[PDB]
Amino acid sequence: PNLPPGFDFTDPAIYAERLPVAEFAELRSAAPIWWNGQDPGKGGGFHDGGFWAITKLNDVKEISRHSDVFSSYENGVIPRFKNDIAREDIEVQRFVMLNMDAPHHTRLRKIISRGFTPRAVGRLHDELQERAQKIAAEAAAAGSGDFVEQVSCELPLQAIAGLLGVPQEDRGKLFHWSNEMTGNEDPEYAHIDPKASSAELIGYAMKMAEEKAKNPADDIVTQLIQADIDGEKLSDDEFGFFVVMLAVAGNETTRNSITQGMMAFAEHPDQWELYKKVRPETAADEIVRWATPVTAFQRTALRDYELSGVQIKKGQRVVMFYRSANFDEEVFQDPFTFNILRNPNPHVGFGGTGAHYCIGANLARMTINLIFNAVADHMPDLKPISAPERLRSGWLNGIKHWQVDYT
Ligand code: HEM
Repeated sequence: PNLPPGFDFTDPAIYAERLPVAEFAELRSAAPIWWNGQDPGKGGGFHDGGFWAITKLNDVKEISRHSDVFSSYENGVIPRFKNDIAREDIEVQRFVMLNMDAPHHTRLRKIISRGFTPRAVGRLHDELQERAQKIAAEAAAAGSGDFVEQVSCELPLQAIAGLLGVPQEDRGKLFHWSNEMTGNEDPEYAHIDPKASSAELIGYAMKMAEEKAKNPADDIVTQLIQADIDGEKLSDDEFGFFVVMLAVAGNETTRNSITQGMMAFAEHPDQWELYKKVRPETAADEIVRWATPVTAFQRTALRDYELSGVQIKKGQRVVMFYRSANFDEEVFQDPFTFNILRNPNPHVGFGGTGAHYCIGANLARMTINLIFNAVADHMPDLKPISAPERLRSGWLNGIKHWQVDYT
């Protein structure tokens, strides 16, 4: 393929400036599964010499489905850390469900599903609606400011807090910890210590579990820590690792969908007009497809496997570029058209279907629909003041800041 020498699709230096859309498109055309070699010292924590770049949606689906072969546990699913991260700090990720394989994953996911039933998520609708409206009214009253801080940031965190029944008086500290827990190599956050924030949140969560045991109530936390028919339940530490996971799975992901959804609307005025008029809930999936907040997650081959004619060898990493897959010309009609009515919309923003498919997908969609209804209600004529500031990360597609005029 026509790419520069030394080009690495996980290079945070790229994402600090842009999404490598042309480069992904080149791979889908010329080399849809392509060895992305990595130079000595430049492995983002992985010292294996590179990985297979996976760029087509059907290949992402196949990997995701064949979790018996393609492991989350072996190397974790984050494909890029600081180049000099200790192996121990990669392996500690195995304490959360995202980086577990069956049978351990299977047990935990069955327990955790208690928190993500249609009924459980539905119970959050009304409070998240009220919150969304307030957030939007407060931003409008400010006149202008940072859209990320004023509009995108709070609702995802309030969704997590509502799900867990976190007391109001505890939400400030919970949000502070949660906003420091996703690693990046952005100079703006170089002083932050994810390890400390994570240890604090796990302490808080474990205390919550021990209290809920003594004082059972009708809520999600009680359901998680009380034995089901099979005696299955989260132990306190497992509850702690569940909360830590949510702090990093359900926070910057939804936040970035909201910011980039609004960026797409700013760029596509006809779609924004249509949105304001009919408020189509299909908008949430097109926003997730367009935003692809997780650019890539990886897996490791536990055995040799032939994927679309390419021999993947035992021990090798495959990196699923959801950002490429979501613009796959073979799956979508006019992928580079932003169409809030797209239906069906079989995007892989929430992963390929399979064992690890995003458990929060419907919570995320509801969050997105509620905040954009609020933005429509309170700031229908908002316009950007300056360009978004992107996050320096090799796997998260983030917007740090974006100045907008709500009037
Ligand atoms: C637009 C926002 C979101 C995006 C783009 C997103 C994306 C993803 C992706 C790509 C995965 C991995 C899927 C796979 O490997 O097949 C995932 C897993 C997960 N997500 Fe989401 N997510 C979002 C919102 C949320 C929310 C709001 C929550 C809960 C509050 C959540 C909780 C989880 C959890 C717990 C997992 C791990 C599931 C497992 O390993 O079994 N996510 N998400």
